[PDB]
Amino acid sequence: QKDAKSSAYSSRFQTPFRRRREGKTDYYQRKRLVTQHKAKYNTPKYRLVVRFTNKDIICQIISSTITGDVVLAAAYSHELPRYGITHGLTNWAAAYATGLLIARRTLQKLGLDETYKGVEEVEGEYELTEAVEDGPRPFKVFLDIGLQRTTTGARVFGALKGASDGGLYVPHSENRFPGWDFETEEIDPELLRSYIFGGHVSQYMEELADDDEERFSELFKGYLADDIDADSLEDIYTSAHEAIRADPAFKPTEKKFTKEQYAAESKKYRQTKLSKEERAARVAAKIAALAGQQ
Amino acid sequence: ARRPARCYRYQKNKPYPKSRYNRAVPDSKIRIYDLGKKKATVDEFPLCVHLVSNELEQLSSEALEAARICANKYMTTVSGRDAFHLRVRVHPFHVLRINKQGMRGAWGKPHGLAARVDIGQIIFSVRTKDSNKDVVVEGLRRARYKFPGQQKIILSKKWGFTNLDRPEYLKKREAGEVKDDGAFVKFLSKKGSLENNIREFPEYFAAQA
Amino acid sequence: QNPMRDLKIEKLVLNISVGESGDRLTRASKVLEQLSGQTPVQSKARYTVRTFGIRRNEKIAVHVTVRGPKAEEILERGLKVKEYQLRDRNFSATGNFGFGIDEHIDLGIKYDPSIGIFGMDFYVVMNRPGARVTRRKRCKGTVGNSHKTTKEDTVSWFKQKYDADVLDK
Amino acid sequence: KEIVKSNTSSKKADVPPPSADPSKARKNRPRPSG
Amino acid sequence: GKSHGYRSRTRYMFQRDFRKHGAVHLSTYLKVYKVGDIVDIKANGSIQKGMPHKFYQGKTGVVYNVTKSSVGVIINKMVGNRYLEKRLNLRVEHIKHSKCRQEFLERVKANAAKRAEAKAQGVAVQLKRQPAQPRESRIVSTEGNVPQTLAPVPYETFI
RNA sequence: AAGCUCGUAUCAGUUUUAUGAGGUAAAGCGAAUGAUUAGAGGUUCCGGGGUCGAAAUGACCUUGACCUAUUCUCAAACUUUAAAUAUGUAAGAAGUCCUUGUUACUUAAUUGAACGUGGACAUUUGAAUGAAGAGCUUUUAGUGGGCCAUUUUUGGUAAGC
RNA sequence: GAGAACAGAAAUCUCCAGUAGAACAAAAGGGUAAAAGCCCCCUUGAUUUUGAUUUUCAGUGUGAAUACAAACCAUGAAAGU
RNA sequence: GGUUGCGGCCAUAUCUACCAGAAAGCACCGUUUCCCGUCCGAUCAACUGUAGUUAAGCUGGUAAGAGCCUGACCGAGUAGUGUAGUGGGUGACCAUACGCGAAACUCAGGUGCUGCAAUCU
Ligand SMILES: NC[C@H]1O[C@H](O[C@H]2[C@H](O[C@@H]3O[C@H](CO)[C@@H](O)[C@H](N)[C@H]3O)[C@@H](O)[C@H](N)C[C@@H]2N)[C@H](N)[C@@H](O)[C@@H]1O
Ligand SMILES: [Mg+2]
Ligand SMILES: [Mg+2]
Ligand SMILES: [Mg+2]
Ligand SMILES: [Mg+2]
Ligand SMILES: [Mg+2]
Ligand SMILES: [Mg+2]
Ligand SMILES: [Mg+2]
Ligand SMILES: [Mg+2]
Ligand SMILES: [Mg+2]
Ligand SMILES: [Mg+2]
Ligand SMILES: [Mg+2]
Ligand SMILES: [Mg+2]
Ligand SMILES: [Mg+2]
Ligand SMILES: [Mg+2]
Ligand SMILES: [Mg+2]
Ligand SMILES: [Mg+2]
Ligand SMILES: [Mg+2]
Ligand SMILES: [Mg+2]
Ligand SMILES: [Mg+2]
Ligand SMILES: [Mg+2]
Ligand SMILES: [Mg+2]
Ligand SMILES: [Mg+2]
Ligand SMILES: [Mg+2]
Ligand SMILES: [Mg+2]
Ligand SMILES: [Mg+2]
Ligand SMILES: [Mg+2]
Ligand SMILES: [Mg+2]
Ligand SMILES: [Mg+2]
Ligand SMILES: [Mg+2]
Ligand SMILES: [Mg+2]
Ligand SMILES: [Mg+2]
Ligand SMILES: [Mg+2]
Ligand SMILES: [Mg+2]
Repeated sequence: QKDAKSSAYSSRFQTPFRRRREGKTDYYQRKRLVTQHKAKYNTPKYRLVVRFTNKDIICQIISSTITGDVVLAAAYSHELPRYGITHGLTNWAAAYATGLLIARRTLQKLGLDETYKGVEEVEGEYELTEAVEDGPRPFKVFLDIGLQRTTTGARVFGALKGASDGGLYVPHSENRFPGWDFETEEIDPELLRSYIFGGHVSQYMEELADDDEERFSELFKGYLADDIDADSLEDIYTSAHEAIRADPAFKPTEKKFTKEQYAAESKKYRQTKLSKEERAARVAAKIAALAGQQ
Repeated sequence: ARRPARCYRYQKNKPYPKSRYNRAVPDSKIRIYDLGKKKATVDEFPLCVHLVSNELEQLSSEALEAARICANKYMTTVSGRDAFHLRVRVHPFHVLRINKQGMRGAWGKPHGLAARVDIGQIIFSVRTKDSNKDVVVEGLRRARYKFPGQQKIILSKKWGFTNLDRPEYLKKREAGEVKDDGAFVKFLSKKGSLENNIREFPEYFAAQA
Repeated sequence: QNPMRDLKIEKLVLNISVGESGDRLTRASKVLEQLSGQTPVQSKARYTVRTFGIRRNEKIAVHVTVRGPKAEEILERGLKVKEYQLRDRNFSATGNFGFGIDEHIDLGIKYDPSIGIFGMDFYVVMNRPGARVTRRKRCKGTVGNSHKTTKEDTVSWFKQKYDADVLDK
Repeated sequence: KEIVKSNTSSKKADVPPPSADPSKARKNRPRPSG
Repeated sequence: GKSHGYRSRTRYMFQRDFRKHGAVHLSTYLKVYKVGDIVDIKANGSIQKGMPHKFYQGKTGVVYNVTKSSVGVIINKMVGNRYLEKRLNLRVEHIKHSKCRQEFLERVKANAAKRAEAKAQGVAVQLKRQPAQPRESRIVSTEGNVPQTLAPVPYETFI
């Protein structure tokens, strides 16, 4: 294509890591996350993996091994209809909810859930969950942004607040939470609390329903069909925090068919590739039409 | 100046070519390495004779030039300016030094060049038609007297300047596996993309015979 | 095989390359502000050339980037100035294209003799839906061969709408 | 108020680029006549 | 004047291998090191801190300490007519576990288990390797293989 | 020189096995860097001169430059590959396995990390060879112009340099 | 490479390619691509205490360097550095 | 078996061209009140999952494809080398003895493997 990469160029090309090629994995960040103090020997560094697809939220607790990464427990936003959120799966309150579920789900299966209650109050105030005296120390987990920007008020820190208010120790600071004012040099907990329950989404339903009925009909069409009122948003999340902290345990999907049935179908749409002998036919055949006139 | 060539005859030193470290070296006294009909087609000149070195030594760039001229002259005058292709197979990339107070700090400034030659390495090469063997031989034979040490003149089973002792070449010639390049040829590959291989060697395929 | 992929403008960047610092620069800067309705951005001289009278790091020029409908409206005003006639060069082999006018008053913009008269470079870049595949941080990728705005493609799109002419060739 | 564009290049020397020199111009070039 | 620096003459020694450059893969950070381990010191030129001096490149020794990013290693260096004990502080990118011990440990397991299956059956042990013994008497046949006799070859020029 | 502690104890200018390090020799240049001969094809609206056509932004003509695919020849301060000889470590009782004590370190955690009690396994006591013993201390002479041979090798035309 | 008034070889604006052919004060060599390079924000770990270790080595000094311990700081969302 | 999040080894995974992709996922995609960032809501931020599409990304297949990987009595026991001689040769240098033993070349084969969790007619 006039760029025409020479045989010599290709030969002296060194490939980046696979995950660097596909551009998923930052290995400058991953070296610093995973690396364990070596006088602490086999003690794992536990990451809080938060990721955002377009339609879903991924929250994973992850440790590392030479043979592979190993996840302790996982929580997705698509589980949230079980606890009462049927909408806004990619919004902030969803992250806070998903962060709380993974906070609760893990330390439950860790036997640390009863101790280290978490907050349960939710005024949106900055605190770590600090260790019990004469008792186990809180489960420590470190925030893994991935390739996400660090911006003040980014959804990923909604996951952070959810998990820290969930009782896990996930050290952090205020300034990337909504409500932090540079000039004021402080966090206003009001606005932060608002975002935990979706105050920013609800005020939009009201100003939109008032100013534009049609545009409002389009974005919130699911809310009109579900008879969900604008200011009822706080009760959907408040009550979801109940059921989540009530039943953190992960229930898997009901799994129509089986892994075997899926496989006998899900890709037999795979193109099976040719044998060497079939290839000698294709060569000798492709001869014919060009041998052909010439 | 030009101290005798007895002094630099033997390879006593690590190769010391013109480099970023060594500059201010003189020009080679041999420039032209191809003479005769140099654009003649590979088929023109089947017969290949070599001037081969039987020693391990350094040849001066001055003596390359002297013997180059020496061969070319007897070739053109006898058999004609177009009857042969003379290619010097050796290049003077090695720098001699002269000291030119005391032995104090005696490192040399560059005195001239020479070409490092090995046992059996080829120095001169000529291709002609078979009818001209005698003449080329006497050309090289006349040019041996310009070189130090012993060099042998070898009739080479091979086609021209290529490779592939003449029977083997002839099989590819009436094949279609031979495409004439400038002064040289390219050989049909069974490796590269089948598309441009058929356009590159239309005579082989196709029609294939 | 032609569903989404329509064609559109990525951005239109208006560029007045002034050639000096001071009054003239901030003046011609005002023109792009008062035109783009955005606030413009200044470029620094990459190096000193004495024949041009410019010193390195001195601010030569100002440009501005426009996107969306507002760009599509400023482009129209430019094409009027050229009378909807561009030339077959004029067009990047990568699909982009542009032109230039003199004396900016030739589209809107009354006069203000104290503000003055300046030409500008019009350059507009074409892309399709999916151009954030190459612009996004995560999973950056390269647009396929199909897609991939070409010069043949966007010359035809330039004749199809705007009802205008290619030239020469 | 005053925005300035960032320059990604690494070269800090105040020197012409490699392409600058009087060679490669033309005779013609524009040949303005009247 | 003469030049002997700390990195003097390491041009090729500390070069990184052809087409293996840049970032250090994570396995080297996940290895775990215990006092008394045997390690292979090969410096990594992309990591300048915790770097062995060129002498110890290729040398193998025991780790006497374990710290945050590094291990102390013990090497015996000969200076004069005796060896002197050296203690090295090296970052975990310059270090690897010796595979030589690893064969030995695996043979002690194998040796212990051989001695057990022998003592359970009350039979002879012989756990010490013998070197290759000369060979044993064979009868090679001629069926299918008739000795194909060979001759030296005339001189020929191929040029 | 004087001994001292002990004694098959451990030792070794050696091999064997296992496992590391190395960038010399050679090799390479239609593989990177740098040099080097020759023709061929293609591009130049993005060079010098065209002997037609006043037109010159026009076909056609030479010679540059670049591109592609080839060809002759190179490297102490080049290189993908890469020996030989040299070289590091290991071949157990100071080992291995079971059980379960200690701690202010460390872990979310009775987890780990160290150092232990008690129990098990000595035939070949975990390659070869040798070993005429091994280990250890004090104290002090003389010397600190060297030279030669083989091979490696630097300066020099070279030298009994 | 291909494009855009003045605009030229060389001003400034796109897009496309681009394994580093750049830059990292300086000699050269190594090293580095979501950086070790370019730009920006915040800083003073160029700080405190005394030990151990590597290179030259007599295993003296010196210069330089490496990893901790004990403080007090920086920075970041944090692991970390 | 597909697909996704986090990975291990880091081209058998890359490069070029052309095809193909059911279901889920992923994406592209719609929006600008709010936090947030811009010359520019392109990037970065936030909202909806609604109005659209597999066009691209992505995944697989195709190529006497470029590169990369592997194997061989392919070259070659060649080049280079440790050891020996009161071996040859004016010398250059070479042959023999006991050992070690390459690279290019040629041919042939291959074109990611896999770990944790989730999910899919
Ligand atoms: N290019 C020609 C090469 O020929 C020899 O190699 C021969 C080789 O020489 C040996 O080289 C070794 C080097 O130390 C040693 O074993 C002996 N000195 C020697 O007898 C002979 O034992 C072989 N029989 C033949 C081989 N051509 C030379 N050794 C090389 O230096 C020479 O450059
Ligand atoms: Mg190129
Ligand atoms: Mg090629
Ligand atoms: Mg980061
Ligand atoms: Mg902080
Ligand atoms: Mg010499
Ligand atoms: Mg002679
Ligand atoms: Mg800059
Ligand atoms: Mg020196
Ligand atoms: Mg190496
Ligand atoms: Mg290696
Ligand atoms: Mg440092
Ligand atoms: Mg060599
Ligand atoms: Mg090679
Ligand atoms: Mg070649
Ligand atoms: Mg030509
Ligand atoms: Mg011409
Ligand atoms: Mg190899
Ligand atoms: Mg190989
Ligand atoms: Mg003395
Ligand atoms: Mg004296
Ligand atoms: Mg004498
Ligand atoms: Mg230009
Ligand atoms: Mg690009
Ligand atoms: Mg950075
Ligand atoms: Mg320091
Ligand atoms: Mg807005
Ligand atoms: Mg948008
Ligand atoms: Mg966004
Ligand atoms: Mg498709
Ligand atoms: Mg292939
Ligand atoms: Mg000898
Ligand atoms: Mg032999
Ligand atoms: Mg592939």
